[PDB]
Amino acid sequence: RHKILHRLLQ
Amino acid sequence: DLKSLAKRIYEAYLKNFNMNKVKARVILSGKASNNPPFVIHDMETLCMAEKTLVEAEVRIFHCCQCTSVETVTELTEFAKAIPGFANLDLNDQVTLLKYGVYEAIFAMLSSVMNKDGMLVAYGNGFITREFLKSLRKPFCDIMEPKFDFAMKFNALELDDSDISLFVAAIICCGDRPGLLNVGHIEKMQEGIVHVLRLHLQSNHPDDIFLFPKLLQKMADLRQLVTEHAQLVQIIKKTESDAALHPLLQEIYRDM
Amino acid sequence: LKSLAKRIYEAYLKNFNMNKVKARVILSGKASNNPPFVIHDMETLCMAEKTLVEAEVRIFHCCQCTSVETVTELTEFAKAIPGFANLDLNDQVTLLKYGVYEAIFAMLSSVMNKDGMLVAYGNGFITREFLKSLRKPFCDIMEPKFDFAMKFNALELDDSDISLFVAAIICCGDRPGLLNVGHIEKMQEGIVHVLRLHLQSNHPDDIFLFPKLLQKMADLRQLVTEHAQLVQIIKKTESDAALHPLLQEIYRDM
Ligand SMILES: CC[C@@H](Oc1cccc(CN(CCCOc2ccc(OC)cc2)c2nc3ccccc3o2)c1)C(=O)O
Ligand SMILES: CC[C@@H](Oc1cccc(CN(CCCOc2ccc(OC)cc2)c2nc3ccccc3o2)c1)C(=O)O
Repeated sequence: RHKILHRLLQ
Repeated sequence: DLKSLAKRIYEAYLKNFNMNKVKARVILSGKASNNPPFVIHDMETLCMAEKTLVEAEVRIFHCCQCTSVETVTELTEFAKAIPGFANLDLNDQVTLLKYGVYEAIFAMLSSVMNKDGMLVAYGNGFITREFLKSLRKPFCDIMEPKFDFAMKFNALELDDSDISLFVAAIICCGDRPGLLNVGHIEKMQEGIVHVLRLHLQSNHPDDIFLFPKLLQKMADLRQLVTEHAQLVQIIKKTESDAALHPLLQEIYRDM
Repeated sequence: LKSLAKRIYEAYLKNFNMNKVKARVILSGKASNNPPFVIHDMETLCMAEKTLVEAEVRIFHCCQCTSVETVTELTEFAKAIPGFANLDLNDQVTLLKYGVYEAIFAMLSSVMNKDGMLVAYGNGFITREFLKSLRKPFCDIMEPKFDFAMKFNALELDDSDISLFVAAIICCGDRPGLLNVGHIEKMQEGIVHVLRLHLQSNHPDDIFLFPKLLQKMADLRQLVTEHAQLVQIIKKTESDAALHPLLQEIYRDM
């Protein structure tokens, strides 16, 4: 899942 | 190859973390090159620095959180500069950093600590280790353990060029749960750790067995985090008044 | 300089958490209060996981811990061997890279008996049978070190002997990549001279002990090589079982 980490690593 | 890797990692570390050991050492046990750092001892000294640069306990718990969130952001950027990290499965990039960040934070947190207290508010504040001990339970148990670890770690006398390489090694760590292509990370770590050794030997000829001493602390950091993780759930459930920035609440869920 | 033995012995007692005396007492020793927790079934392993901090991988990971501690204790032990400080930095590193796992497997014998080995600072005892039991190839980690241990424990060495041996293992001029080879061979001669003189005065009964012992430094070389390969293969076979980066580095190019 991890909505925010996904966001910071794109 | 490894010529760049060390230096590329170091550049990444200088680019993304505004507080570094050199900046922090100057400010600590320095004179007043312009202004020395505002000291926070009594609760009077805390408040008189809450409009200057920003219950009493919960103001601290919230302020800690804020810099953790900034640092996780700096760490996600730092990570994307580690050669090969970008190319990993995004899912893995995320797993590595979830478990990674608070180990990386407590290592780097050592750089602003000395035996008597720690730098806060980007080097403008200095909050005394004694005042933090002073706090009502369980807020007193937050920093002290990180101090204990710091004094041992600062004892190694590392420079930012060393710390950068170590934090990379901490992040790229294929024994985190839930990784898919474990292999591509283990190779990534081998390279980072080889360089870490070679670097320590040429840069600390005085202490040739620094590399082994350092790496046995990767274990102590895991412990320190776990112990932190428990104490955070307890503060989250002790005070309904002091909850957790959703990023931190997300790195913590199931750890 | 008849104290060289004693200085090395002091260094050996100062740096290593477990030694033969501590281990012999705990093994076949009365419950001074409580005897050491036995690990047979997979239930008995788990029962001791959170007690003092998959199934096969828990073992592979746990082993790693004490290896890592011991490398560090060994780098300190090494800096107490007279003349070691003065060696070329580069050589100090080469001697210890090849040295440590030999010194580990020698000292690992001191916690072993025919039935199992002491772990977790003397509080655990994990049965040789349970370790055989493990899924291939994890069963082939410990058994060979047991085989070696039984033969080595047979020599009946005391810690004062073992200290001198481990020093002799470390200061070893036939490691690959040594520069000042000569100044090490001198350093070994001194340590090994003392080792023999010590064995003659301490074990007058067994006057073939010094030669018997020496031919074990060879078996240890083998045992390590065989270990080193088996570990790389488990690291690369199982995505589930990683290797502490220190160990992965002491193994790199060996
Ligand atoms: C929610 C619980 C929280 O715990 C901790 C525990 C330890 C460290 C942190 C993050 N941190 C502490 C500064 C905040 O401390 C004050 C104190 C007083 C103050 O006065 C206004 C302002 C700030 C920090 N500093 C750093 C400097 C360099 C590198 C990394 C650093 O990490 C948070 C967490 O888990 O995130
Ligand atoms: C990954 C491969 C790994 O192989 C080995 C192989 C043999 C020995 C070791 C190191 N060793 C740990 C054995 C117990 O390890 C546990 C600990 C707890 C436990 O409970 C779950 C089970 C096993 C040990 N060295 C000692 C030196 C002196 C005295 C005692 C010692 O003991 C590692 C390596 O290369 O590091």
